[PDB]
Amino acid sequence: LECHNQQSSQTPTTKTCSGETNCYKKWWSDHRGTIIERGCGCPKVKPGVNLNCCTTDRCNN
Repeated sequence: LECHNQQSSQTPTTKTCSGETNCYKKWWSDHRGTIIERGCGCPKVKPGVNLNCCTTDRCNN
């Protein structure tokens, strides 16, 4: 499984997961706007964070 792992609006990058069967994208806003974190797995998040856990290559851009 290949998942995006770049932050926010950075040029996209991916990593090849080593066991995981989800990718994730998590996002919320601060005083500057939207922050995005991306990687392998499907983590628990703090309430009020937006989360996508998806199951296909590069699904979390």
